[PDB]
Amino acid sequence: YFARQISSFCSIDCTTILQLHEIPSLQSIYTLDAAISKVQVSLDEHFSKMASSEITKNLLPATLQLIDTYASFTRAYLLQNFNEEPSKEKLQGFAAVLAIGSSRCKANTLGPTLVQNLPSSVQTVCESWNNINTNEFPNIGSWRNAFANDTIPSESYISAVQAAHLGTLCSQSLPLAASLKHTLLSLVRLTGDLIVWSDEMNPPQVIRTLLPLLLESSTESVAEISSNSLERILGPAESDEFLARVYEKLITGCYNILANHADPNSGLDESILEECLQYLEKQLESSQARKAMEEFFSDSGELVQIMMATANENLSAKFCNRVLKFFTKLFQLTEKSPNPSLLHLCGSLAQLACVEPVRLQAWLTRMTTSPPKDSDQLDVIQENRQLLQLLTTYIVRENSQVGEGVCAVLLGTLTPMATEMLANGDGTGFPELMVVMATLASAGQGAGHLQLHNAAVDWLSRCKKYLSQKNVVEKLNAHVMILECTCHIMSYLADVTNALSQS
Repeated sequence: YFARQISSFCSIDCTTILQLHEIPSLQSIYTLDAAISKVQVSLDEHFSKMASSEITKNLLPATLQLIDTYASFTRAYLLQNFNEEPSKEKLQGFAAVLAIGSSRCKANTLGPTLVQNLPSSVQTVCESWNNINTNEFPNIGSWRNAFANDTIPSESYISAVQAAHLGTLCSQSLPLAASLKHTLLSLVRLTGDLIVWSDEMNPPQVIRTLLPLLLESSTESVAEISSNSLERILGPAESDEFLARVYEKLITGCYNILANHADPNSGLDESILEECLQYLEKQLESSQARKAMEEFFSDSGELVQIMMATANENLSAKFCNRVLKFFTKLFQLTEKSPNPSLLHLCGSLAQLACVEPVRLQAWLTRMTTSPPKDSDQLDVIQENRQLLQLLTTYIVRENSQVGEGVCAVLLGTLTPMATEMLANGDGTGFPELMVVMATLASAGQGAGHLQLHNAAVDWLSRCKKYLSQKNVVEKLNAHVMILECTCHIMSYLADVTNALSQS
C-alpha cells in the first residue's frame, strides 16, 4: 500500500508548493493511517516475541518518502488556506518563513521571530492550525491493553482512528488535514521504530528528513518526534551533529529568505530580513555556526549574493545599512580574533570580483546616490556610504583574503559613477566616492594605484572642464558643488604627487 501511495505521488512535488487540489482526500490519508497502525502493532508484537531483515529494508525507504510527501500536504493545506485578504510569490515567501519557523529544540528564535512578523491574517491562520491537534485519535500503544478489545485489538484501534477522521470531517476549519497531522505523527513514530533496529537505515538521509520536519511550522505535530529521531541518529539535542544540522539548515533558510524572498512579491515584510541579518551576525559570533557558514560560502559566493540582493532598490536603505554592518563585523571579528572560517569568507568575496557589472554598479549606485525624495533619512544614507568605505579599506588591507581583483573591480565600477557625479554635477557623494576610489589605489600600494592615478588625472580634467564654465565662474565670483569637487580632485592629485616624490 505504501508503494502505491508513493507512486501516486509522482505528480506531487517534494521541494515545491503542492496545489490544494493535489492533497489526498481524507479517505487515502486514513486508509494510510490504518495500514500504518497495523504494521506498527504487528511489528511491535513480533519484536517483543523475539526478545524481518528485508522487511525493514523495504518499509524504511517506503515510509521515509511518505513522511516528506505528507509533510508537503500539511504545508499545502496550511499555505493555500492563507486568506487572500494570496499570490503564489507571496505564498512561496510565507513558505520559507514558516519553514524556517521552528517551534522546538535549540533551533533559533529566528524562526519564531520571522513566524511572528507575518501579518495578523497569516498569524491567526498558523495559530488556528497549531490549535487543532491529533487528540481524539487513540494515541500510542493503546493496544498495550489490547485497546480495550478482546483478543485481536488492532482492528478496534483502526476503527477508532477512522471515527476520529470522520469527526475531523465534521470540522469546518482545516478538517481534512486535522487528520493529515495524525497520519504524519504515526508515520514519524513508525520511522523511529524502524531506525531503532539498524536494518539498512541511511543515517544522513534520515537525519535530513527529521531536520526539515523539525525546523518548520507546518509539521509541528511531529516536531518532537523528529527531534527524537535526531537524538537517535545525530545524538543528544546538544550534540554537535544535531546542532550542526539544525543551524546549517537555519542558515540555509535565512539565506533563502535573504536572496530568494527579498522581492516584496514574496509578501514578506522587511522586518524578517533585518531580524535574520541580526541572527547571522549572532551565528558569526558562535564559532560552530560561523565555521559551517564558512565552508558553505568559501564554496559558493553566497555572501556576495547578500550584497547582490541588497542591490534590490525595493529594500530600504536600512537593509543596506544592516548588510554593511554584517560584513563590517565579519571583517572586524576576523581582525580581533583571526581564524580559518573568517579567512574562507574573504576567499568567498574573491568571487564578488566575478559579478554582473551592471548589477554591481546598480548596487554601488543605491549605496552612494542619496535621494531625499524616497530616503528621508539621508543620515542613514551617509552611514551606508561610511560602511562601504570601511569594507573597501578592509578588502584593500594586505592580510585581506578578498584578493586584489575584487578591489579593482569595485574601483573600475566606481569610475563611471564618479564621472556621472561630475557629468550631472552630483557634488554630494562625489568626495566620498573619491575617498573609496583612493582606497583602491591604496590596494595599489605595492601593486596598483596606477588605475587610480589615471582616473584622477581624468577627473581633474573633467572638473577643470566644468569650472571653465564662465557663467558658473561669475556665479562663484558672486556650480559651488562642482567647484568643491574640483578642489578635492586637486587635493587628491597633490597627495598622489607627494606619494610619487616619497617613492
